[PDB]
Amino acid sequence: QTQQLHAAMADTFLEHMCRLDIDSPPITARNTGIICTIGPASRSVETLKEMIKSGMNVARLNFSHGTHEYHAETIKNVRTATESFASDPILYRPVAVALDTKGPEIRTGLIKGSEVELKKGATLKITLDNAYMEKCDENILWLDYKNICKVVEVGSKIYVDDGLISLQVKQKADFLVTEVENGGSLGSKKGVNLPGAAVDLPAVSEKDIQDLKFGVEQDVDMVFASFIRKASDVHEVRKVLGEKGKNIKIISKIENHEGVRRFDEILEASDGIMVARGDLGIEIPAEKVFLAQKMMIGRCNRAGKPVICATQMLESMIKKPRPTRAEGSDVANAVLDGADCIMLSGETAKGDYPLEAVRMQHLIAREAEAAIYHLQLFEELRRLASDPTEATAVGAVEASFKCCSGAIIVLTQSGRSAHQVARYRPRAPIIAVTRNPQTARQAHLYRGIFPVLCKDPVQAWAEDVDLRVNFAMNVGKARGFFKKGDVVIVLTGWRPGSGFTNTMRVVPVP
Amino acid sequence: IQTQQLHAAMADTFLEHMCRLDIDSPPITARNTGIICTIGPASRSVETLKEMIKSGMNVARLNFSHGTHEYHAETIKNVRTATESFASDPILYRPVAVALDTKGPEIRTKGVNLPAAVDLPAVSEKDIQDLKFGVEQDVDMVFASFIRKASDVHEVRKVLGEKGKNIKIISKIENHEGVRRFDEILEASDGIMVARGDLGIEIPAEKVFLAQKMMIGRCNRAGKPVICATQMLESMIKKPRPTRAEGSDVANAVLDGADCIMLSGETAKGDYPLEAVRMQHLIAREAEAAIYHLQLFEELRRLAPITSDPTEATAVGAVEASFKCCSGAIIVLTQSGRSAHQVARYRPRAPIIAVTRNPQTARQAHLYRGIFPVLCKDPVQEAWAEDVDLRVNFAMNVGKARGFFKKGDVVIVLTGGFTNTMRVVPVP
Amino acid sequence: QTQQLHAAMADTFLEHMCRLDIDSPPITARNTGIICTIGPASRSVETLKEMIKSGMNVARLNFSHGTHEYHAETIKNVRTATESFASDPILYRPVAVALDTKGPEIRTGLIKGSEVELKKGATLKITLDNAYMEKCDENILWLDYKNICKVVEVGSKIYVDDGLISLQVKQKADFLVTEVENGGSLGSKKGVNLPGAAVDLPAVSEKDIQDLKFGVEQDVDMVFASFIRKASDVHEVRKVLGEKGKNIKIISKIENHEGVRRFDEILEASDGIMVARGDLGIEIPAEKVFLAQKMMIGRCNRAGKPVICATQMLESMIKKPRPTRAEGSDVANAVLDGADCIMLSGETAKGDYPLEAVRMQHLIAREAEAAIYHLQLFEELRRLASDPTEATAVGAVEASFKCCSGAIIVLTQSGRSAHQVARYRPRAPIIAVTRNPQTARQAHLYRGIFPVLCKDPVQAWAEDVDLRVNFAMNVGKARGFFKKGDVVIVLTGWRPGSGFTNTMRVVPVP
Amino acid sequence: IQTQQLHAAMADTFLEHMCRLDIDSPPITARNTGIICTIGPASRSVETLKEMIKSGMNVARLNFSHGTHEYHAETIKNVRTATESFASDPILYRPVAVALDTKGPEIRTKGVNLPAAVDLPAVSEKDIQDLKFGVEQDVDMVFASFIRKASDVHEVRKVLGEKGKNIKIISKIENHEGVRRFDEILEASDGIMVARGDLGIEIPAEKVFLAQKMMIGRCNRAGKPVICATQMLESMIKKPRPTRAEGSDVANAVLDGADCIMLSGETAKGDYPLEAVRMQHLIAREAEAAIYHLQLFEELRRLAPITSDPTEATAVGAVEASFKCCSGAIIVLTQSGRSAHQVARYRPRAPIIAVTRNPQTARQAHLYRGIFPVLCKDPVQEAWAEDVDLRVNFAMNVGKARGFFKKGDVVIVLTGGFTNTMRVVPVP
Ligand SMILES: O=C([O-])C(=O)[O-]
Ligand SMILES: O=C([O-])C(=O)[O-]
Ligand SMILES: O=C([O-])C(=O)[O-]
Ligand SMILES: O=C([O-])C(=O)[O-]
Ligand SMILES: [Cl-]
Ligand SMILES: [Cl-]
Ligand SMILES: [K+]
Ligand SMILES: [K+]
Ligand SMILES: [Mg+2]
Ligand SMILES: [Mg+2]
Ligand SMILES: [Mg+2]
Ligand SMILES: [Mg+2]
Repeated sequence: QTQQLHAAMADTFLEHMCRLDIDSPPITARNTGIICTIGPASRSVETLKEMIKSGMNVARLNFSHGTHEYHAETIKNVRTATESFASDPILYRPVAVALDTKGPEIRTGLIKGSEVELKKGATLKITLDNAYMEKCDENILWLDYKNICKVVEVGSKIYVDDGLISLQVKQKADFLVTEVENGGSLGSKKGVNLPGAAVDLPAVSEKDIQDLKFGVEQDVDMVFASFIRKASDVHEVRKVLGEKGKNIKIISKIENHEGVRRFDEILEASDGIMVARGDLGIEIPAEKVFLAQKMMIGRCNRAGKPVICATQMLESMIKKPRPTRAEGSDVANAVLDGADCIMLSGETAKGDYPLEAVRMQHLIAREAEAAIYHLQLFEELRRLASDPTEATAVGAVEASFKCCSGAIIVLTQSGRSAHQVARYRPRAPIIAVTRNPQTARQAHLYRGIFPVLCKDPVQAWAEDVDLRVNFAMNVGKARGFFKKGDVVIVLTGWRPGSGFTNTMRVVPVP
Repeated sequence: IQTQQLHAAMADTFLEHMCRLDIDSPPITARNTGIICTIGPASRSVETLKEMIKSGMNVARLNFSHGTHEYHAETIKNVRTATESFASDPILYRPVAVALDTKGPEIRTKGVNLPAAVDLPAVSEKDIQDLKFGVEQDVDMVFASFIRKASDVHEVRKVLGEKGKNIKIISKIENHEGVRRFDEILEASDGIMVARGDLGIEIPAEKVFLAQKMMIGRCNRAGKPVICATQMLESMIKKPRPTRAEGSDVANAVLDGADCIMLSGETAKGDYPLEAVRMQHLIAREAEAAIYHLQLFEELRRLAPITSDPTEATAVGAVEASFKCCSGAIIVLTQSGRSAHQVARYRPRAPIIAVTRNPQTARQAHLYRGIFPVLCKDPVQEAWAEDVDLRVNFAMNVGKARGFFKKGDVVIVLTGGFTNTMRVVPVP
Repeated sequence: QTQQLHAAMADTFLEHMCRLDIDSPPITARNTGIICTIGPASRSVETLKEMIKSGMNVARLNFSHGTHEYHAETIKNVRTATESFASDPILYRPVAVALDTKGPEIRTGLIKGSEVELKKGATLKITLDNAYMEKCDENILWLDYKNICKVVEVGSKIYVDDGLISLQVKQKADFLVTEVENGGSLGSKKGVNLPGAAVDLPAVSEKDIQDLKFGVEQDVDMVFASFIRKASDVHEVRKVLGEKGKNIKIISKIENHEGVRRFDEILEASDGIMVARGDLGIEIPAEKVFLAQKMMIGRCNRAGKPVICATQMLESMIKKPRPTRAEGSDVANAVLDGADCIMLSGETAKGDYPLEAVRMQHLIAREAEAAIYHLQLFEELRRLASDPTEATAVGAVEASFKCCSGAIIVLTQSGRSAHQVARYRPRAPIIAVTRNPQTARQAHLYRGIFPVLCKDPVQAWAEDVDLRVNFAMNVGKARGFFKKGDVVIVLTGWRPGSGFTNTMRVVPVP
Repeated sequence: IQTQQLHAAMADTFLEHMCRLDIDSPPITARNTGIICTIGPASRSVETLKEMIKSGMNVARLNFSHGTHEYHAETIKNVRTATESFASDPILYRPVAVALDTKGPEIRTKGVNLPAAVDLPAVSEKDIQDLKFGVEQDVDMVFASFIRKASDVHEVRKVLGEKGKNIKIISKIENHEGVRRFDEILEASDGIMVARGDLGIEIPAEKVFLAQKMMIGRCNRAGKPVICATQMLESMIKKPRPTRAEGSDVANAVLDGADCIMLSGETAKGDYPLEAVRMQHLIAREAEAAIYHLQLFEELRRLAPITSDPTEATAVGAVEASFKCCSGAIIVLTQSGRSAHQVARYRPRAPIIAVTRNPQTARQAHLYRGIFPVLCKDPVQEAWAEDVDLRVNFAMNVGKARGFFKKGDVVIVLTGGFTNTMRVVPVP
């Protein structure tokens, strides 16, 4: 039988796992969103067309590097590739654009162009003298945190390049003499972490302000805000986006100890969360990252807010055409944890197999979605959760289970009722029909929402509803979600475009 | 405190649910469990039957183990005179069903039980006579005595013929073979009576509660009506109050999941028929508020088969929504009753207002817990959408007049085989 | 299969009931204690021998009626009957003696000996003039509550004879003029209830003091204290029993609204609870009694303290040789609720079939014990519940399930470790071996404890333990609990007679 | 805060359990999951093997897909030299097991996978040679490559003979047929390796986690050891820290229920063998504290078959008691290991100190999660009761010296096939 349906009927979680079947094929519809960092390997229009075909739902632009002119061209190519499919509204896939801020990063300078291997036990002077900012080598290392001497002490550890090189402070005015603990090849402009230090860089720098206002002008759908430590950090990003930017979603990136400790107030202020595991796993012990990941996904699921699992998910795929077994496991387990979206960074921005990495997240996510123990998840989501709109949504999810429906079709202007359905994690895909292009793009933050953009003019109320529902039916049939004779759940508002989404039909597919 | 045992309803375990049951938490919801009253010399007058209806009678049982066709036809006539005396206000009118209880294979001198493989026929030549008479008297339902096997049911069914094809067949289980072959009997029947009088002589009396709970559970799982019957308030044949065991029996039958509870000698020949009806009404209402819906609905939901029926999925979705928003009712437009039946098997706390123009559907709906049938007599409007909303406003008026809900409260409305549309709406 | 074992394995309570099987026979051991009120129908030595044979575990003496001389003779006969079996310690069944107080009862006087039918709508004067205390009839009714006029008002209802006759106060100094609501035949010395009135009789009257001190002198095992309203009532009974009576168990009878409202403080002060449904169902609406019963049994189960379901359980059996179907249901449901004991009053004290009533409670209780959904009960008792002694007990209950043991054998001086095991409601009987005769009698308050009194002298520690365990083995084999080749759980203290009951063996039966 | 994730352990649902996981709740209990390290050029020296043991190595895997019998015998010799360098303090001595991993039916040029019904034999003539050599080298366990069917296991078993009858046979599942026939393979085997390298080439890589979780679950339910293997920390072959996916994989294998986790190239040939061992140790300890025992033990308890084995009932009773009193250890005297194995399958939080005089039992106990084997070398005392308590005091000394518990703490002691006696005692 398909869909891991045999495992779905188990009465304990242990027997659920015992019943998982590699010969039970999944449905077609892949529910977990796939966010791809764009860069030199993926930014041509022709490659972006294949990215979209392969599964990309959100294009991430990392403003830690690059110029506004460069990112504007990348965004233009994303939209050219996306709109090349706009001819057929039945098959068109909305693609969202995300701006990922630099935030309070610390980076080294450029290595002398005349790369450097740091030898364990060797000495290294860190300098703040900008005279060396492009002459870094094995003896003098410039970095850009001007206040570093005030927050580090003798004994402190300084981590460089994804925490792979470690230094220990031995002498501390405008310099630090360090000893090399774990060495390696030092490159240019590498990230620096000071775990346990009270780094006093601003949450929103002058550059961040410029990048955020640029994002408003470029009509980005969401911001991934780096190094959020507290609710007031989020409010500062909110203020910069301002009223013109009021509909841009703010995803707070949790990647240091304070952001974990203050997670609840951050989540309350944010539209969603990134588990930003790269920095997180340097700021806190690497063996604790999985606790923070499962905490955050759980609390986001409890709150009904989007959560993204990010970073090194398919890392080896930067150089290889197939992932390691731990990478296959990591993607599957993030989906089983409850992540709304999964992300690729260097695998799509700069590696040799960007399309293969997207395709692999698609395949793994689909298999893992079938393996979800919906009986326990749905029961716990219901018990831990009312107004009429919530009741209609949970009623639609139960009806979809009762008839193993091919889809839950939701007519929505802002996405809210589609979000409410997604919160209970139905097995069936949620086809969200909207006339709002921004709603269609932003919907990808939510597990299981397949947004479709209706271009037809407003009809004649009852005919206009029937138009959009029949649109969703054509979408579902064309994409292989269901066929004539299947059953679908349809959700609508009381009238017009009401937020009082209170109407459910159970409809055979003609 | 909180009314309706909602403190206990929110408990996370069944044990904590019990510990929170509160004698000072008043019931609020209307009474859901049907009350079947055997009519006899003590209750067959028109004036008494009016008070029986006012006190809570939903079904009149006529026991064809005694009496004459003419005596029972006069009783039926008086039942319908009393019932129709309220027909002038359709908002308040309560349909009342008529049940024919067969004689079946009795051994009499007077009754003799051989607890033995008795080969008397389930359906005698007399039995077919009374069954054909019930068809002529337009009864809503047959309680068939001493059913032993599915072919016994099929006989009663085929005997009732084409003209009685809509009459509900309730098999009475009251011997050991009926218990052994219960599954095939249930599949063949429209419902079951746990006929505890004979059952407790045919099998050891200490085993009756096992058979009762087994049968109620299996009927609940199948979504078919089950009646708990016999000696539930026996001491009230002579006394104006029941014993503590009798109060407990009625409450536990409701907690078990019985769709209906029944009175026999207590109403047919006893000295306090009206008090017996009123006591079953009071206990049922208290016990219904005590039901641990959090577990019951989840188990019924879990064990529901996956199907493609849109009405079935709508029903379970509607009951789910009714718990999450504490709706004042589930309003269901239904011709045959089937879609309201599908809602009732998932056991909502909220009352099910079933709007029908079919009088037999309205009477037969009393077999199902929580269904409050209302008989719409307005002509069928020309535009369907207008005829739909006429019937919905009727239900809205019924619920406000009977105190089920008030203007502004949230209710759930099910319309169209297909009953496939749910709207969660404030009461206008 | 036996023991409702098929129903035991169900994964939902609904399927558990669906699987209950009238052709699945129970084990032999009946766990629920059976308390029998002794009176003219059951007080001869020869009848008491048959009471014990039929299942009686506790003899209840109701001090609402009778003289000390009369009750002393009854207690003597109980002990003669009980000790007639002392010849064989393997088969001897300890029998407890309970004293049930009169408490703050209100009763009418004696009807004229020259019984009275009260006519609905007829007038009735209640008098306090003792001149009429033995001349009651259809016009003048004496009763013994001297302060009644101060606590009842015009409109009040007065209930007589098990609440079956009701009167309404129409005129109120030392008299009350009433109207007959529900009439009936009025007899002598009938109980009177004033629901909603603030009856101001003492919790412990001068007569109660005399009866309680008499109970100490007669070495009764427990007191059933009538009309307990609050913890301080219980303390007053405690004070009267005093230090000589300190080991007598106080069972508070809950039978009015205040006792229900103040149940937690009463339970904390008491050794156990009676659900005294006769008065309770007159003091509060009869349709609410089942709520109070299930509340109290649940909270006693949660607390691990004995709870008794009492009154009218087999009422028709006073005159008939078989019970009604509602009576069969009531006994079964009290066991399924969790009652440690069930009780008979008029059925054994004065009816025509005392032995048949005992035998029927035995048969029903055994069937209902097999029908318990142990999977849910055990899980809820564990989750809602540690020191070493508790851990060893819950460990012994789980081991008994794992091997479907024939018994849990517990060596105990005061009963405590046997009580702790009983709290988790094992299926297997608990054979409690004691050398303390009072412990052996009092153990019957606890579901599933089969007390056996060891008469052998102390041995030589390890040999003395082995002696008492082999005693329990002989008991179990002789009574049909288990056979050679079965498995039993054995519980002992660390040494000697330690309360630190911390040792468990799993033992095949030789 | 509270240590050991006890805040999350007390959650009433799995979702709330996850939401309470706390990076600031330090682990306290010793590390339960066994760590299997493939030995090769990077780790085969005596000095390196000493550090591998200190860092957490419990099992040395020798891969007979490469190398010579003489090269592997020298590695074994160095393993035993490093292990026995700690033998002077039996209180602290850690037994270290030796595993032989067969070549099996490989296609090489270098490996070739035909994802095809390949008819190469599971046990070649070479394979029987290496297996007989393992018997001569006194290995504790065999990891048999490319097991396809139960008769493959039976061959390895029968080949090992009478003299190798005590060697544990771990079937490696790494092709589609082994997954299809898993049930018969498990029944025939002493345990399972989830051999993900080949498995993820033989079946689609996106399906490996299904097979992994299926196999771990079924092994847990059977109480037989299961190993998660291959590429768990692959990037540490060249780097001193793992990737975030690698940290997650190790944690999730432990949360899944794996008895052991394993390192291959990371320790056999990589640049950071010791760091890889230390990282598996750190992650396993953190993940073990995160296990939701409230659900896991109840499900294992529920699915345990009813049997008459006194040791089985004692084991489940002991684990139950260990949760209820938060014991510092479960101390088990065992000759064969079987009674400690029976305790470990119910997954106590508390460590299992298994006291044995049998050296092979002590080494083989590392296949089972939570078993801390301690090798008693005192002579067998004359009075049994004295010899018992000698071994119990040994375990008491071990636990105090290793920081498992301290004087006054409560522990659970299991003695005697029968291990049928439980005592819940304070540590002396
Ligand atoms: O910023 C990030 O994406 C990270 O550190 O994982
Ligand atoms: O026929 C009946 O109703 C019975 O026997 O209970
Ligand atoms: O006192 C009693 O036993 C009663 O009222 O139930
Ligand atoms: O043999 C192995 O260990 C594998 O393929 O993973
Ligand atoms: Cl439709
Ligand atoms: Cl023994
Ligand atoms: K009649
Ligand atoms: K080697
Ligand atoms: Mg970062
Ligand atoms: Mg009958
Ligand atoms: Mg009383
Ligand atoms: Mg391999």
